[PDB]
Amino acid sequence: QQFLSQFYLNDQDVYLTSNVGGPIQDENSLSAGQRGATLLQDFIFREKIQRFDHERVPERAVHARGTGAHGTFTSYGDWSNLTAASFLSAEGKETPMFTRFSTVAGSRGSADTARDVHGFATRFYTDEGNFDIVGNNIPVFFIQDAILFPDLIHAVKPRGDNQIPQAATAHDSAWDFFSQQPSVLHTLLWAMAGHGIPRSFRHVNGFGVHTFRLVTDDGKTKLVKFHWKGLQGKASFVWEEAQQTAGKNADFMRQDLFQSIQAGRFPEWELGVQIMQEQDQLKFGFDLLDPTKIVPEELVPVTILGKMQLNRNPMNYFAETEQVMFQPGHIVRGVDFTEDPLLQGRLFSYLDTQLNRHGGPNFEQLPINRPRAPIHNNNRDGAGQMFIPLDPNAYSPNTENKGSPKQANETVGKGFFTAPERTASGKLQRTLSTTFENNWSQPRLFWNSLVNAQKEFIVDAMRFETSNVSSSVVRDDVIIQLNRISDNLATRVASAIGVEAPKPNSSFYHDNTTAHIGAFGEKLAKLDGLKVGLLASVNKPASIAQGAKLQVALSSVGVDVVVVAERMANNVDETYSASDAVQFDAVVVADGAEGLFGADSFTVEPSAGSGASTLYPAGRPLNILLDAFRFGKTVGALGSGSDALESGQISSERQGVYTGKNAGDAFAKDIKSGLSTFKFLDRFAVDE
Amino acid sequence: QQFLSQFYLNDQDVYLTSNVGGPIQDENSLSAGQRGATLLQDFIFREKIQRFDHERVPERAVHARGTGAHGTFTSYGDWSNLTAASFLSAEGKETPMFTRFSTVAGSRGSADTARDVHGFATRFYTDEGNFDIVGNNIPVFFIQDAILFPDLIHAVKPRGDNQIPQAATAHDSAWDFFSQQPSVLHTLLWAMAGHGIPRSFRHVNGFGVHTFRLVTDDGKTKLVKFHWKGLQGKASFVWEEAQQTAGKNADFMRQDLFQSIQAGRFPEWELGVQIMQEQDQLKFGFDLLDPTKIVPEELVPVTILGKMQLNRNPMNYFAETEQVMFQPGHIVRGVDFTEDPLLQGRLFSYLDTQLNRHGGPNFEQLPINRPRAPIHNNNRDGAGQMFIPLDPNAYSPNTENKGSPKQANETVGKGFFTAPERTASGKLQRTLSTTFENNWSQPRLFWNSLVNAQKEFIVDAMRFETSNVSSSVVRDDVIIQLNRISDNLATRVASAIGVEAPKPNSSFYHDNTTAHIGAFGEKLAKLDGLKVGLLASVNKPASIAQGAKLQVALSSVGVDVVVVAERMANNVDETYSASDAVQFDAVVVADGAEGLFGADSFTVEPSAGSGASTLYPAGRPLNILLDAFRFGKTVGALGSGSDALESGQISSERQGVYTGKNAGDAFAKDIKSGLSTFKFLDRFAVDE
Amino acid sequence: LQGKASFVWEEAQQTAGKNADFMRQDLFQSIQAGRFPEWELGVQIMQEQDQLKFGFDLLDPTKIVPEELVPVTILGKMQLNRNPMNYFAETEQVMFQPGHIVRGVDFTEDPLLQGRLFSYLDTQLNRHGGPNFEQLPINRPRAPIHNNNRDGAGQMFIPLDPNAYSPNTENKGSPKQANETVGKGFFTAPERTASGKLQRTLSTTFENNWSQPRLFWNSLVNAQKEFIV
Ligand code: HDD
Ligand code: HDD
Ligand SMILES: *[C@@H]1O[C@H](CO)[C@@H](O)[C@H](O)[C@H]1NC(C)=O
Ligand SMILES: *[C@@H]1O[C@H](CO)[C@@H](O)[C@H](O)[C@H]1NC(C)=O
Ligand SMILES: *[C@@H]1O[C@H](CO)[C@@H](O)[C@H](O)[C@H]1NC(C)=O
Ligand SMILES: *[C@@H]1O[C@H](CO)[C@@H](O)[C@H](O)[C@H]1NC(C)=O
Ligand SMILES: *[C@@H]1O[C@H](CO)[C@@H](O)[C@H](O)[C@H]1NC(C)=O
Ligand SMILES: *[C@@H]1O[C@H](CO)[C@@H](O)[C@H](O)[C@H]1NC(C)=O
Ligand SMILES: [Ca+2]
Ligand SMILES: [Ca+2]
Ligand SMILES: [Ca+2]
Ligand SMILES: [Ca+2]
Ligand SMILES: [Ca+2]
Ligand SMILES: [Ca+2]
Ligand SMILES: [Ca+2]
Repeated sequence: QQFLSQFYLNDQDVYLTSNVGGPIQDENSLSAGQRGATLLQDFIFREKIQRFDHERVPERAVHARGTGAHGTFTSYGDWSNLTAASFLSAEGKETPMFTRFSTVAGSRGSADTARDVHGFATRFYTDEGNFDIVGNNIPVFFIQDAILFPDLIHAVKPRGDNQIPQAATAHDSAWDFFSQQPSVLHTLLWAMAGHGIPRSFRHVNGFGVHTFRLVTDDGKTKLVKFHWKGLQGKASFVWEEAQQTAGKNADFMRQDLFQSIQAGRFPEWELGVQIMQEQDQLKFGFDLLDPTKIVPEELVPVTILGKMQLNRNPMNYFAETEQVMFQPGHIVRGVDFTEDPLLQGRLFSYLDTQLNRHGGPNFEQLPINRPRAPIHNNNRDGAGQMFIPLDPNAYSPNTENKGSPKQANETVGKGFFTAPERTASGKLQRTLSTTFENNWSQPRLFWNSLVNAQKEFIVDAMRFETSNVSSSVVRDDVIIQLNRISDNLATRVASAIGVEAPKPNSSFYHDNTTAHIGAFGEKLAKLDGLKVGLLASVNKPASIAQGAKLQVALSSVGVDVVVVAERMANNVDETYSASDAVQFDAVVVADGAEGLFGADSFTVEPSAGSGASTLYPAGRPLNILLDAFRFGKTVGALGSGSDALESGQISSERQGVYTGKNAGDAFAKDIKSGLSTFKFLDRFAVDE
Repeated sequence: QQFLSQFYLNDQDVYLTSNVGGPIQDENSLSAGQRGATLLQDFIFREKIQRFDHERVPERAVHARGTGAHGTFTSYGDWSNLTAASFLSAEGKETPMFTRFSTVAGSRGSADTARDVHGFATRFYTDEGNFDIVGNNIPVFFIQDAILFPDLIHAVKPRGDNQIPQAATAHDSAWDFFSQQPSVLHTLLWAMAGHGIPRSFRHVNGFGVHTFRLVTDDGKTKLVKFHWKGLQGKASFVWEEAQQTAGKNADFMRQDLFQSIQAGRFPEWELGVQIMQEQDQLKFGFDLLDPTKIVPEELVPVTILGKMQLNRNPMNYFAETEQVMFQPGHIVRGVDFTEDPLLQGRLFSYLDTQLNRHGGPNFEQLPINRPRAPIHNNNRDGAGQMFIPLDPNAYSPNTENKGSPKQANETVGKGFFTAPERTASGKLQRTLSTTFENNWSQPRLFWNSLVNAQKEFIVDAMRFETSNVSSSVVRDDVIIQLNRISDNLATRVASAIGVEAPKPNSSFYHDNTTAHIGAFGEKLAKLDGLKVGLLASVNKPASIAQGAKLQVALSSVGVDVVVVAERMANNVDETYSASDAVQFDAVVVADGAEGLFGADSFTVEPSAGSGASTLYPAGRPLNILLDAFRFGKTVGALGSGSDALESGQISSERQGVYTGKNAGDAFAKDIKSGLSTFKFLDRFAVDE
Repeated sequence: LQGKASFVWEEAQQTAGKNADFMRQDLFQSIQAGRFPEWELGVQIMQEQDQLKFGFDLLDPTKIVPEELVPVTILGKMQLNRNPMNYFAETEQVMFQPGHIVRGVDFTEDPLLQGRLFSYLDTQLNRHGGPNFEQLPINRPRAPIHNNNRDGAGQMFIPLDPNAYSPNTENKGSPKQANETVGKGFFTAPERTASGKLQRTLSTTFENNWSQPRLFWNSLVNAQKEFIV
């Protein structure tokens, strides 16, 4: 914060000024008399409204919806035998970071919990330049050449005529593109699985996707995949739950991150690489240059390099988060590119697109984009030039400035250098590499590797999405492509959408698996920032008191207890009116609250003598309980609170339903076990 | 579609070209060899990606989320004794229009069904220039001077540090502003009523808000308020239903408008004016220049001038809807401004802000912004100059171009002119007019005029919103202000939010009313575009066949029947998985579908012998039925389908619950009655 | 076709003081008077195998090919015959690019040409302030435009196809791909090849900076040698 603080404007206990330091008032326009017309000479009015009129900048062309935080990276070692990268040169070396997380398709103001691929962009402000890894929460991408990006994005984004639907692939054009371009199938399966709808940005992993090169000072190279291994654990929603969240809290994930950092529950990821040789490019049975392929961890383990912690929220969202401009071209000595055609073309786009966002060429001068290293070059001028270059002779080679700035290369001045043994060979061509042609084996690998419930979630997602596809041609084409992955997958989807069950095509069928690839099936490592909703009643103060008692039992694992009641009273956090199942990771009915959960509460006539509350909609408490159960959450009841379970026809013998006499350690232990499991998969039907 | 068709690009059965007409292919980057790096000389790659990189423009600073349609205005008379405006000069005279509807606060991907004021912007492409009325669905606005706009908007928009919450006033800053600036109270009550959450853009009225002047050729004036009286009827949601819609269909209102127009169900509004004299400005006990005040129709009736019909969807949303640039400064001869300080400052803002959106001065040259009248002036150059001016002598007065273009004024060339008797008098000042100081009497008028259920909806909205306000100071200030409107209102809100009930402050209390001002209490005029969801089962084909039978009986009133079943089969429109109560204005259980509605369906363990379906989430059918009932919708059941009502504990004795033996005329009659009532308000509890 | 004519320095200076617009005036007036200036387009035609055999590199833009070695073959004639109606709209806004290339022409590996291709597409964003500069009247083609490019500030067209992607079935596979064999598409010369290490180097073939300057010097009349001096 030492660096960014020089740009801070503090407006505590001060008089209002114009942008040029003249004290002003800004509450009334200058008029000709009491009820007269506004005067043109009112410069106070015009400066204020002009700033307002011009507040907005274009949203990012993709990843418009996102949030950011500051953090710090610590290297676990001296990695100089692997890479010349300065930030990895010493055990314990620390580097400031900024990270932005995002969805892909939706505009500004679209819901956090849309089903989508998610961005995971991390900047290291190194002493040898800014280094950005611009990644995703899924290790593979839809397409194999950057030139196809506008096609993919035009297909996924809303229709050109009416701009429907927002932040959704559940329309004809998306599935038309997916079925015409089978390279998309691997990423599609990841997005239709739990990875498309994570619980929070703290509960995902990150991936660089592309194979990169690491390069030593003497020019030796390794090929690597970058991994950000999350230390909280993977947690994901089911679709109906993600939808309800979009309606109740569009800001769910950004709120989760902000609040976690404010509470000192700093999320962490370890940076890892799968280290491979130049000679490994084809020998695994797929091309390392193909961004639709993973390298299974069974073939190449992840070597951990260091740890990122996110530990500070922005002071001003627009200045920091909205204006941060990442680029894969922000590369440092010790890293180099590969010939992955998706990566290759990305390099062009991120430099060009900042001209759109910033409106001029000097976007690297924005505080959030500036390096924490000296800038010395002969670049000059441009709109919004915030520096004053002292050298009036901005050219090389020069004698007029005694030959400075001096050229830096492999051997002098620690210059960037392209890996010296990289070579080109062959005819100039516009072709799809013959090595890129297997679009189906890895999707099948992913499919095989999932627990039954997550296979069902993929099926259910595809049934939902393709039932919204009007074109019979598209529906049929989708089933043909899915069938090349798995005849089981294809048949299960086909049955919902009026397409005839296809015959097996066994070309790519196999039974191989890779470990723990799904979003479901593992317990959480940390419970930090999960929320238990305690459903209480102001009419029974003892029910409210159970909140504090449960909180004390759960405070050591970083879980918050939220007390919900009919109205704000002492020790009540939220009202039933303002509450929903989707706000909580677990729901517990307090002792004495059971009267609010009558089985007839949904439909009873709210007549005068009926006693029904106006403080919340009919059936709200029971709705929260039943939604929590149906969505697969931990459900509990204390004392006579268990009568509410009876009202909702929820049997306590079911997994992830817990009862206890009072909020003691025994009950808290059960709740922690439930929260660790996170979602109880036995509440979801699976195809027979 | 004569005029705009000159700008159409038709891409049917053609070869791909660059932007300069060279045929190209665009599916593979040019590489050095099969697996080589991408070449800089690939201009095809770069032109394609550059267009993509620059697709986005800044969203509108307010009303970013909106939708548009083309239409036509027809004058009902020769209004030349009232105004010189050409578009009103003859009975039957027709004028093309473009109209955009919007919310205010949310960014461009935010949900249609957020609670907000709504925009209602209408352009007339008249034969004497573009004339825009840039209005709202509410006749009063929050603030009394345009200089306060950035304050209001910064307060209602998301927090500066974290950009939370999206498209919502349910946070501290918004209520801080409302309570510090009591002028906001009138609009606040409208927005907290049904008018904040309308069913569609077809079911709202429009208002110009400000007093304007109409001016005849000889300089005589009247003061007017503009009205757009909707011919469909007012229909609005309840809050819990609006939230659910935001999660299921962010595009609900834009989809409704698009589909209605495609179906030939063209929505209509009548343009009306309240006609007043210059001498009436202060006569009614408030100032006509005060945009927080209505003129009750009991005092001045609405004179109907003509009719707008929306009858054509855009061909390309971005080109037409996103790029349309409305301005109150688009005024024509026969109309003039008033000294309303809100209107006065607006004029500056709309000219200035288009420079942000368009990136340059020539925004009036965009096809959607072009006039349908001649352009002849000495304006020149600017980025994006799409014309070639033949006159090289662009100044007045001139002899070099023989004195052309010639000045047009009141008496020659039909020039615009300011109303000739307008005067200024008094000291230049930055003050609040003493005539603007009553912030409370009219909110009380509005409050008095609502049906009991809508009073409750306001209370429930304020309870919801202010329970999300953390500051005790803000919560208390809110109650103090509400108490000056009505002690009943203030007391009912205070009880939910932990504020002591205030004692009456009767300064502005009164019992006056104005008729039909609420969103609730009147039957719909037309049922066009309303939807009946028929819940059927593929296992009982006769259930599905009831759809066609019900449809034939409802066709004549423009109501669609949507057949919902477990899977896509013949005559099935959508699946249970893809369905929700919020999609339908009425829900009917078909004869033979009753087996899907088991009372234990929410919580039953999906064992093999339970025979639970994987085709939809647990309890989906019953959930649709129960939600429909709780939200106040028409519910129905045919034959044995009535068993489903019993499972859901819905008594057929309740209003808006209809049973029928079969899908005949007798049943359609009941459904028509239910749909015209639209919402059954006896299902909502009211404070005693 | 008019012939070469040049000033002496002291004369060029005096002209700058008396008429800053001398050359633009000359052109405008000549066209107005119907004295249309003309140039013949010619090419020196060489083989792929000729790249190094003349004693310098054809990829080196600091070298001429003397007409004694390769004659100029005349292809056609340009005549300039109409002044703009509005200087700003036409002349100021015209945005040239070497990347405006057509089927039948291709690039070479001249590193000056190679990098130019980037600059002229990028720099129009500065001048026009947005991506739709090819829509200015002076920049529009006299051929149909059909593609899936969309939006951008200053979008002057209304694309009717709401499905702007390839491959598609929703628009029946149109616009269709054009290449060497179908639809008269642009194509890169098919026998061009790449070989060698990726590198940031000055080609060893580019190293003679002095022989051709001497050729030029030798070839001038005495007075023009003096003018250089
Ligand atoms: C050639 C087009 C192209 C392609 C093929 C990709 N991207 Fe990209 N991406 C852009 C073009 C782009 C962009 C248009 O340049 C954006 C929009 C805003 C920006 O700064 O860059 C961007 C933004 C963007 C962001 C948001 C950065 C932020 O938070 O501000 C992320 C996380 C990614 N991309 C990630 C990826 C991944 C992991 C890719 C495949 C492995 C990928 N993109 C392929
Ligand atoms: C001085 C600032 C200011 C104030 C006091 C107002 N507006 Fe405004 N409004 C703008 C400044 C603005 C703007 C920033 O200029 C916008 C954003 C985009 C644009 O074209 O104008 C705009 C947009 C905008 C739109 C959207 C037009 C469209 O669909 O593109 C509507 C419907 C309104 N306004 C309506 C109103 C009403 C009914 C007002 C009060 C009676 C009002 N505004 C006061
Ligand atoms: C690098 O490799 C050398 C030789 O294998 C080894 O002795 C040295 O310890 C390594 N350096 C580090 C920092 O690991
Ligand atoms: C780097 O620059 C130095 C000094 O100018 C030069 O001698 C050397 O050849 C360069 N090194 C490499 C590896 O290109
Ligand atoms: C698994 O993968 C290996 C290596 O590619 C392959 O040889 C083997 O046949 C596969 N086995 C199965 C179970 O299909
Ligand atoms: C306008 O009023 C004049 C004078 O009273 C009269 O000629 C006529 O009735 C009116 N004309 C129109 C346009 O109705
Ligand atoms: C309008 O212009 C005409 C022609 O110059 C002039 O005679 C007349 O007085 C002008 N002013 C008004 C107010 O009509
Ligand atoms: C051009 O496209 C056609 C039709 O798609 C294809 O068959 C052919 O291989 C392509 N021609 C060349 C020379 O690449
Ligand atoms: Ca290729
Ligand atoms: Ca629900
Ligand atoms: Ca249990
Ligand atoms: Ca004033
Ligand atoms: Ca009834
Ligand atoms: Ca600009
Ligand atoms: Ca070189």
